[PDB]
Amino acid sequence: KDQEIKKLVDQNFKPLLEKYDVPGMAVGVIQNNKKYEMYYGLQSVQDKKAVNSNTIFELGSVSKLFTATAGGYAKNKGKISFDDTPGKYWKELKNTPIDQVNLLQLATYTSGNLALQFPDEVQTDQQVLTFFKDWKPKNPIGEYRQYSNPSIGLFGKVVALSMNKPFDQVLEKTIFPALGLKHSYVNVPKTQMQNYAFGYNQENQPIRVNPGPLDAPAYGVKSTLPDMLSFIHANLNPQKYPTDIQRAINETHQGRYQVNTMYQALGWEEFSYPATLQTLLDSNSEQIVMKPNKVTAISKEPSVKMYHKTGSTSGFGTYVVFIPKENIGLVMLTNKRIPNEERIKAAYVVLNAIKK
Ligand SMILES: *[B]([O])([O])[C]([C]N1[C]=C(C2=[C][C]=[C]C(C([O])=O)=[C]2)N=N1)[N]C(=O)[C]C1=[C][C]=[C]S1
Repeated sequence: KDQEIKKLVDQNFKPLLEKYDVPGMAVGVIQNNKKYEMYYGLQSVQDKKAVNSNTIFELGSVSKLFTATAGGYAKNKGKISFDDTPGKYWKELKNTPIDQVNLLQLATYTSGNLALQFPDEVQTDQQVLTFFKDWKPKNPIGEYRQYSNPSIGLFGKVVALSMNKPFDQVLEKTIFPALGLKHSYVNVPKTQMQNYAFGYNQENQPIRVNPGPLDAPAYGVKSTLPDMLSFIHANLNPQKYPTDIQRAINETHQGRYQVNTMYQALGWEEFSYPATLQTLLDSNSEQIVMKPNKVTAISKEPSVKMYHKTGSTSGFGTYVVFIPKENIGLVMLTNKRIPNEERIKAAYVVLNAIKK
């Protein structure tokens, strides 16, 4: 019964606040089109402001799901193609070597040579433009997955160029409204700053995300629990949404390659359902997240799929998971990072106990 969802989240999520000294947490569940919101603790320790439905959290790498979506929207408005190259859109890179990698390989982290972060050195628009002009290849393109902010960041910049709008306006004026999101931002306006949580570092000091190269497309979206539940809703039921955005969403669900049990989609990670706990943990292992791994063609096309994505900034943790054919999903938002494995497991227990 409905009356168990609250209890299961208290048993599995609530203990984490004490175990990691997390000030504030928002956990959302959606099941059979009914939304449940559970709020714990404080958005701001110093203000004694409680987490609530208005609280804005940093999504970290969960922002990549929005970037992927924006990319799917542009592929279906004819504005780009995933076999295309950066040159067609960033006039300044037309024939250089990074005008050899495709928009898909960028989005899915399999260029020869891109790490997790730009070098600290790189910051201005001209330092990014020049980091990619004097970019030179390395690995057999397409063969190796290495998870990367620059790669999908560059995908994002290009998606934005094709729609003739800077990336931030593509999300706030086009993508967010089409998803019906009311309080999701690349830049949080002044009128909403009172709702923007403090994040907290491992020294429990209050912090928020710092400006960085191509931050908006790689990790720069902020949102509320209601909005993320609406995003999960749309992923679970894109039939009700405008046809452009429906097509964008389905585009982000298509698996592109395997790295072992993990299928890489656009933004999302995909698994065969039901998946074992360990399968889901492996997607966030040092092996998968930090090191290169060789990518194989999809062999088993799972009949029933599930999808997840973890995300962090220095001050915030996020996890989102959904299973289309159970018509369920879960969103966890914290204003202190906790281990990825702890996010994945609590969600696992909750969604299996409800799978009834
Ligand atoms: B995304 O969440 O996958 C992506 C990569 N990233 C960085 C971290 C992390 C883990 C421990 C500590 C820190 C810290 O204090 O900075 C970060 N987890 N996943 N996120 C980002 O690149 C966003 C950031 C930009 C600057 C710092 S994190």
